[PDB]
Amino acid sequence: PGGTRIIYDRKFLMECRNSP
Amino acid sequence: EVANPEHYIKHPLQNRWALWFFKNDKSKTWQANLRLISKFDTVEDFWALYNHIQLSSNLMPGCDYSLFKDGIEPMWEDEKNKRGGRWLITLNKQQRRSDLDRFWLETLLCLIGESFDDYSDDVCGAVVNVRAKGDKIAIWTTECENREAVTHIGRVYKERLGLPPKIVIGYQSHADTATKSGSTTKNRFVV
Ligand SMILES: C[n+]1cn([C@@H]2O[C@H](COP(=O)(O)OP(=O)(O)OP(=O)(O)OC[C@H]3O[C@@H](n4cnc5c(N)ncnc54)[C@H](O)[C@@H]3O)[C@@H](O)[C@H]2O)c2nc(N)[nH]c(=O)c21
Repeated sequence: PGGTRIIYDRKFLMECRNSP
Repeated sequence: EVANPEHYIKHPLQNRWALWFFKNDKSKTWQANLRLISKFDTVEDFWALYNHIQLSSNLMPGCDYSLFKDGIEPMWEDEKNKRGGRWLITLNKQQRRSDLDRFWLETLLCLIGESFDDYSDDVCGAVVNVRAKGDKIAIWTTECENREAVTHIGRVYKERLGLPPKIVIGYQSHADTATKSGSTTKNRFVV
């Protein structure tokens, strides 16, 4: 198969603030 | 008992990324104008880097920014780019003011957010090229023969950029870069 591992969506990354 | 992670640990990314900068000089080997800036493997470290650098639109035309997975140099010759290709986003003069910056950032997010499901493993990196005749942005993948993974990435990407759906984009393999004279550059896939 494969492993899950880290996937971030837009909102979250933007939510982590910085350059709007 | 230990402390709670969400409270103090940083947000780790799938892969560690490296940001490279290119400065034209048209009087030195292409490789020699290519320089590494720094790396990072967390969301926070990503923004720290992004926040302190010029917006692609403010760079001197002829320069490029390039974000690739640690271990993969931003050039064709690499073991991981050799057999690959790229989805190209060709912008017009006007778009330097309205889209370049936002488009490039969305590319960046797609890369570090691993926004292509398992197909995000075929991704090598992306590069923005600031040029007076028209800017360009492109996502590089390792195998241009992997149509399933390649077509998937193109679709999501084009959709993430939000540009008018009637506008088609092509995917080209690096190995076919014209070498004769113009020789007409072409696409393996289109979306
Ligand atoms: C991404 N990349 C670019 N260059 C170099 O940078 C040039 C400009 O490439 P660019 O992507 O930054 O594109 P740019 O906007 O600056 O402008 P431009 O399109 O006008 O020109 C590149 C194109 O010219 C054509 N070209 C180059 N040499 C020939 C040739 N001998 N015959 C016919 N066409 C050629 C190809 O279609 C090629 O893709 C290339 O022609 C090449 O020397 C690279 N060299 C190595 N060794 N590895 C790389 O990964 C690499």
